[PDB]
Amino acid sequence: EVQLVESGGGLIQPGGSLRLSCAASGFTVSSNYMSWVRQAPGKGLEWVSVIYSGGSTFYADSVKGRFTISRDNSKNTLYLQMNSLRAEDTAVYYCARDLGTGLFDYWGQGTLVTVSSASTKGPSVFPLAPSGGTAALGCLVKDYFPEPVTVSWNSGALTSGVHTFPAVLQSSGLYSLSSVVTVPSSSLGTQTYICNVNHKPSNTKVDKKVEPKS
Amino acid sequence: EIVLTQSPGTLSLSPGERATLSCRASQSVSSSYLAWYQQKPGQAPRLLIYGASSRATGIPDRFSGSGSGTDFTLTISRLEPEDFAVYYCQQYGSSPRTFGQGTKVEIKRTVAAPSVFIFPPSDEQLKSGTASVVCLLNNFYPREAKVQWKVDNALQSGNSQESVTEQDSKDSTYSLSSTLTLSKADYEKHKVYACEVTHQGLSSPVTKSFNRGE
Repeated sequence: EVQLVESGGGLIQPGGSLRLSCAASGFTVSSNYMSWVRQAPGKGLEWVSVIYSGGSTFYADSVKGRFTISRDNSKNTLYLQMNSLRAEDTAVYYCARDLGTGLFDYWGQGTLVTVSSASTKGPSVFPLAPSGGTAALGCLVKDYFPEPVTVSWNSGALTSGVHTFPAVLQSSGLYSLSSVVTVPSSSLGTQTYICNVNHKPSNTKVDKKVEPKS
Repeated sequence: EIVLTQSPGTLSLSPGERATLSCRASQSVSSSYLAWYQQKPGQAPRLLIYGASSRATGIPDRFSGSGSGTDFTLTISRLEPEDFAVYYCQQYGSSPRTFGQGTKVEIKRTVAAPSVFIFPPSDEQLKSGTASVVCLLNNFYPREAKVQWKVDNALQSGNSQESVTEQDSKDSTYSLSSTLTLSKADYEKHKVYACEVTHQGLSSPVTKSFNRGE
């Protein structure tokens, strides 16, 4: 069973340097073409680098002079050294095996490399109050960094009809997220609705009650 | 850098229907140097077809490939719930290993009009110094939808950010949140704030508006 398990990815400031590792099981790294291929957030796949069985290394123009591919045979690992990082390098990376010199037949699970020049900041939680039949309410979790954020409703008691929107990166460098839910409007005054926001990178938990408005 | 162009960009088909994706190359690649890959959201790619007509190990007999020269075709004979994902074509004949820009295959539900709600900024957020007006489009299809912001019937563009949810698991619907962030002064300088939704499911564009402080 061919299994590629990747690790080492994480948050890092621009200009930094990371070392992505990919451990293999079921085949030899020294005898196979081993490639790194990344996927930008909301974009297709681009082949990053490759190491041949004979030690030959090749890189793309976008990573030439900044990335270095290597393989360790005693522990059958693949290393990708990332230097001079920029926001363009933010992506989910995959180590892959090349069968028949070009076919990426077996992949890994992927590791995330996030390059941002911010600082860790806690979120500010604001309500989105309602106002026939179905009523929509929600929470705006603004100005936090970095991802992720777990948002529940009524400490998990309310799961039907919840839509948590993906966080977008504002121009200020922090993230903004919206968590909305549709409920029976009749229960708006006779039921307490709390959105629970947990942001572990800053260890910030906010329980915000959403009560109707005028 | 032989240019692969996939067609279409997004293919809306229901389970059971026959999917036909196209990959057209700028320069001819030999028939046995085009591969078709599958990728699901949050998952690594998966080699489906090698040599443009041969199936990878494990791949059902509903996936198929054909073509030659510059034109290639990926055929899903009968669609399954599990097949709805992104698909890529890659040429690996020359040295520049290039991918296609992607082709998404998604479940077509009947055109559903978005339930449009609007959320003005709260008093806490207005005390914070900035105001973000939220516009929620709930349970609509397709994903293509236009959201316009009008401050006193004046179209504001370039200061609002959109966020789209993943396709729902049951009804295959979308939810969109458009956040218009503006200063407290610019918020209090006007009265009428409107979100205008232009969608294929709406015979007439729907305007959800509010008046500041009412």
